[PDB]
Amino acid sequence: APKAEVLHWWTGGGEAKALKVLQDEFAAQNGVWLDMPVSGGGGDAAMQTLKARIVANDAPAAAQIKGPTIQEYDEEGVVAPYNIDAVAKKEGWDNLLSKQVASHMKCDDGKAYCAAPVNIHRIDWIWANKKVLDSNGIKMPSTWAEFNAAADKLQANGIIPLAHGSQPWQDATVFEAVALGVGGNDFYRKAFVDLDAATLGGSTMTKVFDQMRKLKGYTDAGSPGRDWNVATGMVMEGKAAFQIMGDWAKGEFAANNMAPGKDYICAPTPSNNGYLYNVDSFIFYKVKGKDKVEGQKLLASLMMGKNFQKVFNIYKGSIPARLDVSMDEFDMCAKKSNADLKTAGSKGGLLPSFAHGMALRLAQKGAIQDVVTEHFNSNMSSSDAAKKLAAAVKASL
Ligand SMILES: OC[C@H]1O[C@@H](O)[C@H](O)[C@@H](O)[C@H]1O
Repeated sequence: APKAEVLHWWTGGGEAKALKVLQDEFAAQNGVWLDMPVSGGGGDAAMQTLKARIVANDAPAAAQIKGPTIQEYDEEGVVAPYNIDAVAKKEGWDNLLSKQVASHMKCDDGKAYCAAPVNIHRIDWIWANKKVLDSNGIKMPSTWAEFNAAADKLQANGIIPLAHGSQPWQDATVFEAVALGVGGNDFYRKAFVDLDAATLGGSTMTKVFDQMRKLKGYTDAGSPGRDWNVATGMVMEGKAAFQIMGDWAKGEFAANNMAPGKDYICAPTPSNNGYLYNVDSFIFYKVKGKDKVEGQKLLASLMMGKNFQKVFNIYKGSIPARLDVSMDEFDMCAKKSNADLKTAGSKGGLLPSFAHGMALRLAQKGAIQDVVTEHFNSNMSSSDAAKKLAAAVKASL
């Protein structure tokens, strides 16, 4: 009987509802799922539990993982042999995924698939409670200046403008979206892809921290330590106007029967045809036993299934990684995501989220998040923040 231990951080809400599609498909194929959930938004907690399980030679069969962390484990030598690469080849994953997604999924210097992608999340979203914006005569903002004007108006009317939880990854999520709009595509690429010292520490970055300082004043006293899905719930219930968060938030809206255009408004954060992508993927470790290897090969195949990725993503709030899945049954926000992905692609605006593990190894992600969260939760000047950011990145290299 095919078996797999699966380590992930999808422990409630729209996340669990989407995961259930995969768990149900696996059991239907007589697969035995050993659940290994590790609660913690953005997966930093999962990454700590995973790391300790590997260093202890107790690798799970499959683990939720992002981008360069895949290759980091590969370089450890804990992944090969690449038993799922045979699945990938037979099914022609190379013609079903974008060059960029495909490259993320490979081990052995780009030669063998060792992880399966299920989706593409987008980071650069604003979610708004529609009755709140209508009640206050506010149009969904398209610029930070429109957002700040709207936030002042809502605050003066006694409404929390921005529902947010201040945890390091969650502060970084807002930050990266802000950076893309305040600085632009090349700036974002230079800072978080190239790690250009001048760009990190310079005047455009200062302006990013200026906008972070504004956003802090729009949050509420319960923010520190708050989980992201609590913040989404605040918008859902009209206890706050806005949330700036990836489209896993749309998993919550959908799971509570709210619809874009009727109960809430989804609009990208300001950018110049930018798109910040995030691919949930599962790596398959070197594991002992033929039943576990059959588990891995079965999971890989299911995760890349055509119908699966349609259904999973409708619930999850993301769009399919698979290039040939019909977007037709998806909502307005997912279609905007798909469209903007194609549009950003051609303009050089399609960029990896760093806060969600696609741009950078965890060491570089950690270094940045820690400075961002320190600025956000203190009275640090924007200049000082940018100087500290550049230095922490530099020291992390
Ligand atoms: O925890 C909130 C989100 O964290 C992301 O990094 C992950 O890719 C999403 O699937 C969702 O789980």
